[PDB]
Amino acid sequence: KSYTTPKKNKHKRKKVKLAVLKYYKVDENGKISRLRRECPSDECGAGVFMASHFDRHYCGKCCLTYCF
Amino acid sequence: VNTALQEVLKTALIHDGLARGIREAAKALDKRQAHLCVLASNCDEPMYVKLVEALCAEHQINLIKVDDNKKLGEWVGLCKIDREGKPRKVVGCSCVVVKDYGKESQAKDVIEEYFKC
Repeated sequence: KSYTTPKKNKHKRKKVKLAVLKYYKVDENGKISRLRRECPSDECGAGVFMASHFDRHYCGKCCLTYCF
Repeated sequence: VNTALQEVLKTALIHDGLARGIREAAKALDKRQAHLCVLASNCDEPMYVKLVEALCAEHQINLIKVDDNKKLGEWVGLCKIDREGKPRKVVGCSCVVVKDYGKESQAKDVIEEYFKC
């Protein structure tokens, strides 16, 4: 029946089209300008990039953290 | 050599060698698992087609450039509801970087001979 206190807004995914385009920066020559740091873990090697946070750095797979 | 692509692509789908998609292309080319790199073309891609070019032209990775995205998508076997007839509507896949463990094939050498020159 009728409850007073309003319901909780559910999480909607912030889908970002071509998220690989942000991870890298393609060069004029056959090379790279990789902006993001790669996770220096054992579980994930050179494949997984770290997160570019505004007061830290965080890996999304193995949950590794590096701070300023 | 198009029916060669059909066999190698299906011996990588079945046995699950391919790291399909550009995020997983970037995975297979950072780990360097690419025994091949297939590419579809003629899509409004200013930066995306240069990404795959500079990644493939980094060290050793080959390049198959087929024309149509929907055509590669219809080969890579994504959407066929009512198989008796035609595929209904399939998304246009671009980068299916095969790491073909299933070299139990006629089609491995004929593509490797098409890359020999």
